[PDB]
Amino acid sequence: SKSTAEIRQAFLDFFHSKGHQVVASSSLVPHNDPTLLFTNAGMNQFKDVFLGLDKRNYSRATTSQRCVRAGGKHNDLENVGYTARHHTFFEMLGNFSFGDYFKLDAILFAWLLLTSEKWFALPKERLWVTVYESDDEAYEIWEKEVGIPRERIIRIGDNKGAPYASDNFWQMGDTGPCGPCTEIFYDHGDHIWGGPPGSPEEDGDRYIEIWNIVFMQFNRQADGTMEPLPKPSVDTGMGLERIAAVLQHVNSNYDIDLFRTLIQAVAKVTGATDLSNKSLRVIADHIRSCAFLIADGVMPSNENRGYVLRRIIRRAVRHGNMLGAKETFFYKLVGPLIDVMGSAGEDLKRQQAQVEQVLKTEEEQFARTLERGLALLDEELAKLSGDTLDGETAFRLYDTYGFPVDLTADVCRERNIKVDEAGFEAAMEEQRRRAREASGF
Ligand SMILES: NCC(=O)NS(=O)(=O)OC[C@H]1O[C@@H](n2cnc3c(N)ncnc32)[C@H](O)[C@@H]1O
Repeated sequence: SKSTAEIRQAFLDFFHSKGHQVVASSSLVPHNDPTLLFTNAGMNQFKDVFLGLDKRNYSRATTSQRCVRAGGKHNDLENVGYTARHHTFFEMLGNFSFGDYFKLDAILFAWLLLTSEKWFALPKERLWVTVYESDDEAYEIWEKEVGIPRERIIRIGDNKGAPYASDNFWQMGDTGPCGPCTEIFYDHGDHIWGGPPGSPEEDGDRYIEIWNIVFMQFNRQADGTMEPLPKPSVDTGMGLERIAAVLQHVNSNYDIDLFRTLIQAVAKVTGATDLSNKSLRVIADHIRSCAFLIADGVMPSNENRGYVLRRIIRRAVRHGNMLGAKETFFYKLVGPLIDVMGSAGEDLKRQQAQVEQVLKTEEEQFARTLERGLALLDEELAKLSGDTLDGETAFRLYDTYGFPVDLTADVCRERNIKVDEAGFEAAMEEQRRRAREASGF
């Protein structure tokens, strides 16, 4: 089967052969978008093109975009290690039409790449599609132009409980380009738990969302209103890791060549032997987001972007502790990461030493309180009555030991214990009030 690197290249070669300009991945950190925490989609760097505010010399493009979904609109941090399909850091394979072609050709390009004997040659019978319930045009295209049996074409409405809140209406953020979308799913087989999209068991890892094709139609305003974009356009994204899993005949993203090698490296540096422990997968995921974020300019801090980075690093270090790592380990995974990323790791390779030192320093800093804080948490959990850690304790772990509340919640979750988030926030607010009273005007 093809390597992850070969799949990345083949995707780009396909679209290039179809006249799409190959454009380099943007950074994970925007310089000119105040609404965006980290790059969460291939379309981010083309936002102004979709808005009609910018025009490129090309009207169609293709990229393999590094994305982090660990905050803001699209945040999958709490899914990591609990599913076979979710990462913080991942590559999104995309094609884009800037007032060029539209619905039919977008769908045809995707179906051709996926199912043609000349291309990925996926078994057509294992592919399912969803359309936005009101998108009769997309439904007809799949049914009559492509020829998907009706039983595998699923209509999805506003299933997220609000207008335009839907798995089939994609939004860049609370504001920005958005529109109805159609998604392609692959059935990994009945040996995996789960049902098809729209079903009660849709959330299982059996039927995996591979490729989202967005028909960009609106610019969402903060008040929730939808202003039409000047030219209906196309924004698509396919998870490189998810399509690699399909192509490499495995079911989990973590079983692709890239992650198998990386997970072996995690075992080596932590001293773990059971290659099935979920902490190995969590750490393998986390080094990707942490290392690339630092390469793209983020420094650990207690505010904004720096704090999200700090939170992920510390959670990774905590998982290393659970695995029994005896010495500083996280920075040692940068080399191994560079080795599996191919050309997509060039920005990280360029700054290897710098990224390693930032990670080493952060882990060493956290180690000043990690074990002591875990000791306290164990003490408090041992005498805890009920299923919920009190907010005062969570806040003490935060204030004294530098445990982000989500790190505390992560440890507790592994023991089926919840954290009183409201209580934590009340304690934080009480401290804010003390700070105000003491500081004065
Ligand atoms: N602009 C259009 C769009 O963004 N669409 S989409 O939000 O759906 O993401 C595009 C795709 O990237 C993959 N993907 C998304 N999130 C993750 C994640 N946390 N981990 C791994 N793969 C993911 C997934 O295969 C998916 O269909």
